[PDB]
Amino acid sequence: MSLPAHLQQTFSPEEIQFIVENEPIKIFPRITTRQKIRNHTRWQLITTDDKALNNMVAMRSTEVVLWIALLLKQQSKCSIVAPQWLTTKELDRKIQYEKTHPDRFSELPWNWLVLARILFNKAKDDFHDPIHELRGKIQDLREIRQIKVLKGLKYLNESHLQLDNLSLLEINELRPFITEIMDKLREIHTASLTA
Amino acid sequence: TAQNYRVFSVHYSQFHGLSYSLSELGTSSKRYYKRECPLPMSLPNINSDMKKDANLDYYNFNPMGIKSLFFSSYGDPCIFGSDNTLLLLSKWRSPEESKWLPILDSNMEIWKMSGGKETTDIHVWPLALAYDTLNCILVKGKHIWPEFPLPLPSEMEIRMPVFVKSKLLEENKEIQIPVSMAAEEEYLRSKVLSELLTDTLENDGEMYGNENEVLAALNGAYDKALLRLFASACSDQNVEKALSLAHELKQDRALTAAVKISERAELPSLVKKINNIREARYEQ
Amino acid sequence: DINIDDILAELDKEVSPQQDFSDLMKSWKNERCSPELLPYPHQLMKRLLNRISMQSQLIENISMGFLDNESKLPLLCMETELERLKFVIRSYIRCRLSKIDKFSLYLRQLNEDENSLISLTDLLSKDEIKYHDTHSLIWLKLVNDSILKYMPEELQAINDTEGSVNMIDEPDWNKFVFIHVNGPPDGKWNEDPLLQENEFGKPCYTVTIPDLKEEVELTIGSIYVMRYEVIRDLLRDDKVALI
Repeated sequence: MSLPAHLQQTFSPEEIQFIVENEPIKIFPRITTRQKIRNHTRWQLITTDDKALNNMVAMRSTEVVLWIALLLKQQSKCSIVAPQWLTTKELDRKIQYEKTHPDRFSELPWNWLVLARILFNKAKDDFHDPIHELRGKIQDLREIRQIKVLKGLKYLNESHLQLDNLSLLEINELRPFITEIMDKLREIHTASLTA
Repeated sequence: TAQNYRVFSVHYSQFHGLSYSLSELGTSSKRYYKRECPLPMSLPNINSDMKKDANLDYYNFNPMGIKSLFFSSYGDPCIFGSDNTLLLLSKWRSPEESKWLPILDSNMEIWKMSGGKETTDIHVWPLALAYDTLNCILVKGKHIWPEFPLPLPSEMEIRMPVFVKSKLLEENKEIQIPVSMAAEEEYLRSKVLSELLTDTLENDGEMYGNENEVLAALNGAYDKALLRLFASACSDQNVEKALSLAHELKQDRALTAAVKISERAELPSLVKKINNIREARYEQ
Repeated sequence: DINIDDILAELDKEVSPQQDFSDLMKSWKNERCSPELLPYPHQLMKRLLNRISMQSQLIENISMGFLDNESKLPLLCMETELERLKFVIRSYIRCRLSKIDKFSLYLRQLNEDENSLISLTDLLSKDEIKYHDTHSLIWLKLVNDSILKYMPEELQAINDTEGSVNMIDEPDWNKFVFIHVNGPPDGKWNEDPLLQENEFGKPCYTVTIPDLKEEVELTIGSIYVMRYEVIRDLLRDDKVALI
C-alpha cells in the first residue's frame, strides 16, 4: 500500500533524526549577516524563525534550528555549541544517578541519543571535553538504561505501563515489542472476560 | 591595542608607574582623550614572590601579567590581568569624567558557577567584550595558556563585584544568590550599560539599528529593579528608604506600580508621597 | 516575605508559521501511531499548501533575479527547508491514505449511517474522498468479476457483517500506544478542568479502564503505554501526545 510495512506503526530512526533536527541549538557563527547602518538576500523561512539568522554576528552565540546549524557546519561557517548535559561532569552525574536509583531512569533529555550521535558525527571538534571520553560515557549510560529496560519489560501487564524519563530513540526501538506483547495480553484478558 | 580609528596604550616605568593613554588618531584630526593618566590595575607583586605553580613561565613571558587590552564593541577600553577583573572606561569621552569601573569578577563568577569550590584550575583568557558578551577561553588544567587546537570561545557575562561572600555563604556546601542583592546588582548593571550606550548614541550614532530598542528594554529592567528594591524597602517598613529610592524611577508607569506597591505593602503613608512624586512628574 | 510576582506580571500585561509547522508535526506524529483515522485539519493544511506555493514562487523569482553579493546560503536553506516541509506533508498524506485503504468499508458504513455522529466531509479531505471512492469502486469491481460473480446473492455482499466472521474491519480501539502527558495546551493549569491534582503536588489527569474497572493517574510530563480507547478523549483535546 501507500505506506510500507516497516513504517506501519513506528518511526524509522531516520524519521527520529528528522524530528530531532527541528529542535533549536546554540551556535557560534563564523559569518555576519547583520546589515550595518551604512544587496543581500534574507532567509525568510516558513517553518522556523529567521530573526536569529539575519542577525548573526561572528563569535556571538545565537540559537538556530538544528538542521540549519548542521547545514552551516557543513562549511566552516558556524560552530555548534554542545548542550550543557553533554559534558563529562554532567554525564558522570547522570551515571551516578542511574547507579544510585535502580528503579527509575535518569532525567536525560528526550533526544540525548540522537543529539549525541549527530554532534559526534558532524561537530566532532566543538567539544570542550575529549570526544573519546564523551563516547565512552554515552555508551555507559546506554548500557545502564538498557539493563533497567530489560528488567521492566518483565512488568508487561495488560492495563498500562509508566516508562518515565525514557528517551525517544529507546521508546522507538522498544515500541514494536511492548505494544505488540501488551496487545496479546489484552486480547487474552478480554477473551476471558466475555461474560 | 587599537580600534578602527583610536589607539590605546599603557606606559610603565620604574619611576612613573602604570600610566595609560587613549589617543584617537582619527582620519584627519588627532583628537586626544587621555595622556599618561594613572590607572588602577594591580601589578603582580605578592604572587611573584617565589610562590606559584606553573605561573613562573607565564610571568617570564609577560613580566606585568596583563593578559589583554581589548576594546569593546563601542570603543570602551578594557583591561585583564592577574586580578582577573575587567576594567572599563565608562565616561571616557571627557577626560575630567574618567571612570574606571570593574565590570566583571572572573574568580567570583567562576566560584559561583563551579558549585562552591574555590577552583584554581580554571583560567580565563579573554579575547573581546561586546555588551555583556565577554569571549574568553576557559582552559582547564595546570597550564594557563591554551594549546594549538584553540578551544571554543565560551562567553561570560559581566557581573559587578557586589557579591558579598558573607551573604553568598548563606547556603554553605547552582549557587544560590541573595535576592535582596541580586536585584541591586541588576540595577547597577542596567545603570552602567545605559550610561555607556547613551555616550555612543548621540556621538557615534546608531551601530546596528537596534540600540534604541535594547536601551528601552534595559531601561525597563532598570526601573523593574528599582520597583523590586522599593518593595524590599517597604518590607522593612522604612518609608524614607522607599521614598529615596523612588526618586530615581524613569518610567511613570513604573511609578504607578510603585504607588500600587505602597498601597498594598502595609504602607498607607507611602501612598501620599509616591502620589506627590507622580504629580510632580506630571509637570516635569 | 510577601510575594510581588503579581504586580510584576501586571506591569508586563500591557497563527504563526512556526506554530503551523509545529501543529503539522504534532498531527503527523499522532497520525502515525493512532489506530483510528484522525480528523483532517482542513484549515492548517490549506494554510500550509498556500505557504508552500508562495515560497516556491518566491524562490523561483529570486532565482530569476539571480539569473542576470553572491549569497547563496539563504537560497539553499530555503530550498532544503521547503523540501523538509514537503516531506512531512507527503508522509502525513500517505499514512492517511494507507489508513483509508485499511478501513475503507468502515468509512463507507460510517458514510451510509444516518445515525453516525461524524461525516467523511468532516473527516477526510477532498482528494481523500475522491481516492476512497475510486479505490473502493475499482476494488469492488475486481472482487466482483473475479470471485463474487460465481457466488450467490446471499454471499455476494462486500460488507457482510452478519456472517460467521465480521467482514468489515474496525480500528483497534484498545490498541496500546505511547503517550506523553503534555498537560493543558495553554500554559495555565488551574483554568483547565479534569486536572485533579495528585499527591506530592504533581498535577495529573484521571482516566478509568472499563475492562479492568481500574483508575490510573496520568501525571503531567510522564510517558505511558495506555490503551488508545482510554486516551482518545484527551488526545482529541491535545492534553496528551502520542510519542
